[PDB]
Amino acid sequence: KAAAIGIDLGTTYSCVGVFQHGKVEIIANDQGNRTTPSYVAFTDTERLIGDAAKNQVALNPQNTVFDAKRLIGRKFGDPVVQSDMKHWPFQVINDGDKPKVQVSYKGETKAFYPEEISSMVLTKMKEIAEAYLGYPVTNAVITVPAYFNDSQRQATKDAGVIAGLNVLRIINEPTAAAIAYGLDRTGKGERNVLIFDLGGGTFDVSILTIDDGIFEVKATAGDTHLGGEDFDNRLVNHFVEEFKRKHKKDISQNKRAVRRLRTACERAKRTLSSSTQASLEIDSLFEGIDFYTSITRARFEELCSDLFRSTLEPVEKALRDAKLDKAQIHDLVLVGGSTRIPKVQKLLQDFFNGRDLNKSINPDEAVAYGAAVQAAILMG
Ligand SMILES: Nc1ncnc2c1ncn2[C@@H]1O[C@H](COP(=O)(O)OP(=O)(O)O)[C@@H](O)[C@H]1O
Ligand SMILES: [Cl-]
Ligand SMILES: [K+]
Repeated sequence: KAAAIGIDLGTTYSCVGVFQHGKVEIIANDQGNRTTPSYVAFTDTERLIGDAAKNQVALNPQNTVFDAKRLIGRKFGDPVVQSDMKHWPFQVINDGDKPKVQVSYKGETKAFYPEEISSMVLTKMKEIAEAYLGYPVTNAVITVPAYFNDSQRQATKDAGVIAGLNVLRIINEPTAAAIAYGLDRTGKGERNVLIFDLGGGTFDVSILTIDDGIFEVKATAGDTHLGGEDFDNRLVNHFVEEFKRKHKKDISQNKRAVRRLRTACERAKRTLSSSTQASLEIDSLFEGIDFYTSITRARFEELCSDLFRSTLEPVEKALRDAKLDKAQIHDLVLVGGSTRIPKVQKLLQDFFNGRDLNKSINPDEAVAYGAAVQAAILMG
């Protein structure tokens, strides 16, 4: 009787939807946000999840955990883990070749498996859904990247079970986005679909063939370390330089000032997707000095031009691997918040010689939307 939910357990943001009464609704959290940071923070007094966790990241970098999706289902000695560890402010330890994130909580050293951290994010998403529906939720579909292996899939399912969910199915992110657009509904005959997923930390291109509702992954490409965070970073460096020029002071070694500037850059970037200019207004950025400035859409595009253009070669690669021409792609689907950037849409559309882009569902919601459809299907 309770509706089942669909959860996009994102690298940087998660999203939850529900299909009922003939339609999907993506559910807003307590702050009114339709996506929620995949962040968990531990303090002297509480555990914070989502917006509350991300909103104190500058204050508490050692104990604010993110990127758990990069660890989940991996062994400590996995080269990906050993590489990624070098760039996180939190500690990762080895418990019998399994990674654990080590933090301080309520004055004590504690360590958590990645699936435990992800379970906390999942608990938040479940609670968001429950506040909207007015009752406890017990069934969910959760999504994962197409490239996830059996261990990563099981660890993700385990995160759900820890969160108190019966996991109806673990399905691929690109498949979920296809389902969102009802591309699973055609009968006999192949339909080739390209999913272009540029999120906060990763870029995934998937080519799917759908034939009578059956999905085959034909090709995957991309970069697991290219996303919106890199665009924020280009803005950060730009403004660090601007602050140096205006005040003859370098803020780069002040972790707090840099992180606060980063937050302000992410906000301005979002504004630039719908406006041609954005203002930044940081109070007491550095040594009580305020930073009140502006950024145009064109300047932002300039600062990121190589990164935006770099998304096209993985499309070329995926097409080659799938042995398909551009014209053989029936549908182009935008996934990931970064695909809201007008210049990114232009690049992809131009590459496809003027083709329609499927973008009527907010790209940062498409995966949750499809997961919610599938959850309702599996419930019957
Ligand atoms: N309107 C927007 N314009 C540009 N970038 C956006 C916009 N909305 C969200 N983003 C970016 O999307 C990225 C997050 O992508 P999302 O699809 O929510 O999940 P994930 O990062 O988990 O793949 C972040 O870099 C965020 O700043
Ligand atoms: Cl262009
Ligand atoms: K996401």
